[PDB]
Amino acid sequence: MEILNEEKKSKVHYHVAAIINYLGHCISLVALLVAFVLFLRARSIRCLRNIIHANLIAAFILRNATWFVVQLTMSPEVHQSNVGWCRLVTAAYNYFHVTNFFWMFGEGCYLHTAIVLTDRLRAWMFICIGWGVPFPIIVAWAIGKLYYDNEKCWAGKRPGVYTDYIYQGPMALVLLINFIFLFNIVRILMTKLRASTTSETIQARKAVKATLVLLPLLGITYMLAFVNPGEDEVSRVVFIYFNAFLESFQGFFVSVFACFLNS
Amino acid sequence: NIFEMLRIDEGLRLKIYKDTEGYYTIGIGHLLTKSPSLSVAKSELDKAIGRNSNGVITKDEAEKLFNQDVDAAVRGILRNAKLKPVYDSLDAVRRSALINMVFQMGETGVAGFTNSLRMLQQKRWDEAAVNLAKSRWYNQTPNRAKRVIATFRTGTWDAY
Ligand SMILES: CCCCN(CC1CC1)c1nc(C)nc2c(-c3c(OC)cc(Br)cc3OC)c(C)nn12
Ligand SMILES: CCCCCCCC/C=C/CCCCCCCC(=O)O
Ligand SMILES: CCCCCCCC/C=C/CCCCCCCC(=O)O
Ligand SMILES: CCCCCCCC/C=C/CCCCCCCC(=O)O
Repeated sequence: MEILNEEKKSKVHYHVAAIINYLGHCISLVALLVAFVLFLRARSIRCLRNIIHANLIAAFILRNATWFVVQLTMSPEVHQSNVGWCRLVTAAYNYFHVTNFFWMFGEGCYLHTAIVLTDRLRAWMFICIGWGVPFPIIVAWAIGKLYYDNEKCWAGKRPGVYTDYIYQGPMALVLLINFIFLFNIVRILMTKLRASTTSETIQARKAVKATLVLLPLLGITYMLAFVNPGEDEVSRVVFIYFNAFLESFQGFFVSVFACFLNS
Repeated sequence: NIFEMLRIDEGLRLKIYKDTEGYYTIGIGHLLTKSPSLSVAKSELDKAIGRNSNGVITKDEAEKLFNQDVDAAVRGILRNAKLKPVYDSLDAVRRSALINMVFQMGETGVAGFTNSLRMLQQKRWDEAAVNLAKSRWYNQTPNRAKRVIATFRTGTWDAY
């Protein structure tokens, strides 16, 4: 009875969230594609810092394209079947997720180095950190999933296992190191380089300002994955819709960020 | 950028070492003293580094020595009548490639590339590049030489 009509209402709001989520991901993917070809066209594609931007954009394209494939594994039949291609899709998606953190760390490392030390050879260091280091981490995590949690296409939540820390711990650690980089960049920009106007100084204050704007935008998304929303109807629907808008436009925000630093 | 350029094609050492002839050196090829005693080697060092006495330096420390050697090198470039005018005419990137050559072969070594130098001062960089490559220099360290030459030809950092 009145339970069922309360159940039908939720299906609407969940179905609405799903539509926000598909829309945002399509807009983000087109925005990253447009930003990618813009970078590839410029002659400035040979400067180290534009190599870093374009690889960063590529890493986000792969993650956002893979999200669509992931949606085809959230079928209950597929999810319980734990078929092989089903686990390979989940691992590829987590790999790309780890490369997103490690390329942002790549951006932080370059910015800290550019103001402290006066291109195609040096790039290999960033390629190795951004695409390379996550590969053994994901392999390690997959060996973990095999012997201790081989279910649900490896996308299960099961209380007590920490197999996912194998790839989540490295993520938090490079974020922690980027925080140290940021304090020293601000520290250096505000003591020694207060009166400076080297080209790499102007463009560095632009980065710091843009990073300070982006950081809260992206930060809320990850802290909300820890909140228990609550049973208030107003509380649930708003939690569900705010989260779906922020998660799904992440790719859009990053493409804006990257194009801004092209200037 | 110029620090990373020379780090790349010469190398970086953080603890004092003796060079091929036996003198005490550190950083990117900064000679400390032909005095054979380490006493004078580490002494001259801290007088320079003006830090807590030691034989290991900071990556930070190396760049401050490196900047001293860059100064001495540009001083020598401007004192040389075949090199002064080429240098004065070049942009910042291409000046860096000229400083690179002086680190490897000295001022009088570079002054010997008379044809190429006139190419460069005529901002005629294609045909300078072919001259620089018909030389014993190109033949002996060909990877370093290709990087330095491409930097002359384009005026960018793209090769490093
Ligand atoms: C998209 C997937 C992960 C994104 N992400 C997580 C966001 C929630 C906090 C992230 N991960 C990492 C390792 N660094 C960052 C930064 C960041 C930085 O943070 C202290 C410091 C410096 Br200097 C440069 C920076 O980026 C150019 C930002 C803005 N986000 N961010
Ligand atoms: C240069 C810009 C032109 C780019 C055109 C390519 C666009 C790529 C879009 C891919 C979207 C993937 C399909 C998602 C549709 C979801 C709709 C639904 O399931 O209801
Ligand atoms: C006879 C029909 C049996 C049912 C088969 C249904 C599954 C068909 C396969 C679908 C996906 C094909 C492989 C996709 C792997 C993509 C890997 C990746 O992009 O990371
Ligand atoms: C443009 C450069 C892109 C580099 C991509 C190269 C790596 C792509 C890897 C995709 C899948 C990673 C997951 C591998 C897990 C192996 C274990 C398993 O799934 O059985």
